Amino acid sequence: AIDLDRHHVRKHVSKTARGNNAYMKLLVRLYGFLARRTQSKFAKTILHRLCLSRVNRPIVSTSKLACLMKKHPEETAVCVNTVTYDSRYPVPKMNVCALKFTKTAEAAITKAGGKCLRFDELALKAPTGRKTVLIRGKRNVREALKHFGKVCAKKNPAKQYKGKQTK
Amino acid sequence: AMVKLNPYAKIASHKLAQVAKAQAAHKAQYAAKMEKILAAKKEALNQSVAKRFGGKVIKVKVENNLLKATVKRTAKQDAYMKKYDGIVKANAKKYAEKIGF
Amino acid sequence: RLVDPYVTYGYPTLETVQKLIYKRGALKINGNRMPITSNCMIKKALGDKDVVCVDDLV
RNA sequence: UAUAAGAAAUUAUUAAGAGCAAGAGAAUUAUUUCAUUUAUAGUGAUUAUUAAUAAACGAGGAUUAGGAGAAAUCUUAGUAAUUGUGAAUUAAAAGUAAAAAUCCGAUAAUAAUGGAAUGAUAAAAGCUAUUUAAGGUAAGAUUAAUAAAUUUAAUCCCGAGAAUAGAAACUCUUGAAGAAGUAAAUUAUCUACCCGUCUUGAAACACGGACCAAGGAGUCUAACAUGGAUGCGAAUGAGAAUAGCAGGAAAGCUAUAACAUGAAGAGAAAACGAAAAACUAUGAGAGUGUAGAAAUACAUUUAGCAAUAGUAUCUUUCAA
RNA sequence: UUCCACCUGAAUAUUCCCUUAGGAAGGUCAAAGUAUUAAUAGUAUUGAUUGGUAAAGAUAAUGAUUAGGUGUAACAUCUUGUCAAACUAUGAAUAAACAAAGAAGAAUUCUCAGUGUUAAAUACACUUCAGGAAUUUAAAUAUAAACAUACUUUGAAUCGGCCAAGUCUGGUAAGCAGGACUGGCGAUGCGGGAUGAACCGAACGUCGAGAUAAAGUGCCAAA
RNA sequence: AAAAUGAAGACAUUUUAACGAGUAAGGAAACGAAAUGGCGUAAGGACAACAAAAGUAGUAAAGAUUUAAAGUAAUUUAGAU
Repeated sequence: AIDLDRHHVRKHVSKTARGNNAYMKLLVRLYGFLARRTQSKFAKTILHRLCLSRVNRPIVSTSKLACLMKKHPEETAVCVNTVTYDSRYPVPKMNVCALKFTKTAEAAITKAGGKCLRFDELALKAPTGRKTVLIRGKRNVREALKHFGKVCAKKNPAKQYKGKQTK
Repeated sequence: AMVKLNPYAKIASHKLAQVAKAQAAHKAQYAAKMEKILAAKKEALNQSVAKRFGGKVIKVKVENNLLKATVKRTAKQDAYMKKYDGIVKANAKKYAEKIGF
Repeated sequence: RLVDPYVTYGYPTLETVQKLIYKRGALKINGNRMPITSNCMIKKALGDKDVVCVDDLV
C-alpha cells in the first residue's frame, strides 16, 4: 500500500444544473460550451453559478440593481437568480439579465424603459461579457441562519427554536 | 526512443565505437610485443639451463646479460626510462613509510 | 537520521542518476504522473527553469 | 456527371487453391525478465634473467660395496669448518610500463547468443549507401618536444545535422471421424474448525439451531427542524369551513376571502417603535500593451457583488 | 430484525446526571452544501526563551548516617563512608510555546489630519503604520502541500475495551489492579514463528511474468 | 480527478493519471458528462405490429422439474418434459 493522507472522494462542486428542468439543462450546456471554447472567466463564473442549489442562488431586488448600477449607465446587470421587486422604491432605467423575473418586477423594469433579458440573449449579445455587472444576492439574510449553533453560548448565541413554553 | 530523448546519443555512440576499436587494436599490438618479449625471455632461460652441465668444476655462475632487447628506443628514451624507474621507487618508499607509521 | 530505520540512502553517481531518470523518470503534469517520453514534454513543464531536455534534467 | 478504383463471372499455364480456432516456427520489433559468454583507464600480488648483502633457521665436512631419479650430462639416498634456504634490500639486463591465467580489489554493465509472460506488423527522428562538414576533452591513429601529464603543436582518419536514393509482407500440424472452451462425476497435489449472537476475546466444555414449506419484525397519524427538486415572491396558501359549474362524477374546474405564516423589533409591563439615501479592508468580473510564441506569462486601466471582520448612525431595554 | 455491487469509515478522552448494564453536551465518522482562499504543517534548521525530570550533591541549605584526626563525654573544627517519592545549589535528552515579513508582498522620500498624552509640543499613542502623491520593488531558512486549504449544516454509531514494551505505581507475585507516550488487536485477511486476537514481514479489485520481505535450504517441505 | 467532445451514437462517451482491506455506521429518488450503480415481489396509470385489426396466448398461459446461455452479483434469458 501507499501512505496517503486521504483517499479519493467526490469533489463537492456541482458541475451541472440540478433537477430535471429542460431549459436550465440547456443553459448549462450553452455556457459549458462557451466556458470551454472562449476560455473566458466570465462564462466559467456563470456556468458555476448555474449549478448552485436554489438556496445558494438568492434573489436580488430591483433596489439592489438600482443602487449597484447608478455609476454604470450603459451597462447590463447579470444576476443568476430570480429578480424580485422592491415596491418601496422606484425603478430606474437599466438592462437586467436573470433566470427569472417577478411579474411585478418585469412590469416595473419595462415601464421605466429598461429591458428584462434572459441568459440566451446575453450570451448571444455579450458572450464573453463586455458591458456586464455581475451581482449575487445576500446569503446571510436567511432566517434559518439565526438558529445555527448553541443558544447558551456567550459570544454568538443561536435563536432558540420556538416550541413548548417559549417565553 | 533514446534518440528522440537524447539526440546527442548518436555522437556519443560513434565516439564509443572509435574507442572500442582503437583499444582492441592497441591491445592486439601490445599482445604481439609480449609474444616476442616472452620469447626472448624463454630463449635466455633455455640458454642458461646449460648451467646443469658439468676438477673442482664448481659454482656455475650464469651470464648477466642473457636477455636481449626487443623494442629499440632513442638515447633520450633510454635515459628517461632509468629516471622513471627512480621516480616509481620513490613513491613506493613514500607510500610504505606513511602506512608503516 | 530520524527516519533511519525506515529508509536506506547514500550518494548517487552520475550513472545512477542517468539510469534512474531514463528508466523510472516521470513528471507531475496537471496532477498526472506522466512518464518521460520526449523532450517536448520536458520543455512544457520545466522550460521556464531553463531546462528543455532530459540532459539538463540529469 | 469525369477519374483511377476496377467486384462477380470467363480464358491459357502451373510452385494450383477456403473461413474460423488451437499449436509450432520464420522476418522485424514494444514493455518486463531468465540463463550463458564477453571489456570494466586497481599503476595491487604472482607468472626463470643474472649477481650481491642478508634477520632468521635448522642441518650438513672432507668410497663405491648396496641403490633411487633421468637418457642428463647431473642430483640424491645411508653404512674442526666448510656449506644449504631465505623475509627485506640492492646492481646491471629487459621493459612506454594495456598480452593470457589465478588471487586481492572495483564494479555490475554495452553487446552477443538462446529462451519466457503480454502483445504488434506498419512505415520510420528506421537502418544502409552518396555528398559538404559541427564534432573525437587520457581513448580514433601516427609523429615530434618532454614526462611520475585527462600537456602541447602537425597531418591523416572516421564522421552528427542537412540534402540525395533504396531494399517486409511468411510456412507447417490439427479440427463435424468433433478443434478451442465450458459444465458434470471420479481420482490425485495443495487447500478448508459451526453458523447466528453477546463479547476484550468462540471452533469452543457459552447460548439458539433435528428437517422442510408457508407466515414473520422501523409502519401509520400528528407537531417541529434541516436538506435536495418545484410554483409564486413582499407576499405565499386559501382542496378553512363553505358556495357554485358541467356530467350522471368521493374525481376535475371556479369563487377579491376569514385566517395562518411573513413583511419590525425590543420590553415583565405601562409606554414605544429603526438612515449619516452609509464608511473601511480583502475580495468576483471586464478592457488594453508587450513577449514567449502553441497554449500562455508579465505590465497597465476600470469595477468593485457574495462572504468575513470592523465602524459611524438609528429602535426598544435597568442592561445590546 | 429479510436483496446485490461500489465508496468513505469509527469509538472507550472531557462535563453533568438517584450517575456505574443507561442518558445529554462534546470528541471521532458519513452524507449533503459552499468559499478564490489574512485560509497549510503530528517535520527539520537558525535565533531568543520556559521547565526542574534522569543525572549530580551530601561540613552547599532541610533531613538521615559510619568512622578518624586537632583544640577547648560534650562542643567546635578538618577529614571519611553511605543516602532521600513527599531534600536541593546545578541540571540534561526527549519536549512546550515564539519568530524567520498578510489591513492583505517590501521599502524609501515628500505632504499630512482628528482626538488625547504632554509644561507646551513639531515628541508620543491610536486612528485601513487616518489619509494623499511619487520612486523603488516580488527579497527575506529547508522540505512538502490545488482532487491544497477553510469550512457550514444535518445526522449515525460509540464512550464494558484488551495487548506489546530498552516505562511507572500497589502487591511476594500473578495470564493481578491501575496509569504516561506510541504502535496494534478489536474492525484484519495474507507470508513466517509446527499450533496461537495482539510477535515478525507486510495490509487485500480479478490475473500473468519477474525481482524480493520476515525467515529458511537432510526428509516431511520449495531451496 | 483533469482535459476533449457532446442531441442521442452507447457499453453511463474519449484520453491520461492516481487509487481499491474493513466491524458499528453513512451514502432516499431525480439531476449529459448525471451529488454511488443496480436485481427481485405485488397492485395502480400509461405505453407495446403506425398504412383502418396494433404485446403474447388451445399451433398451448401461469406454475413445477431439469439443461444451457448472459451477468462480478442480486438475477435474467431460452430449450425439453
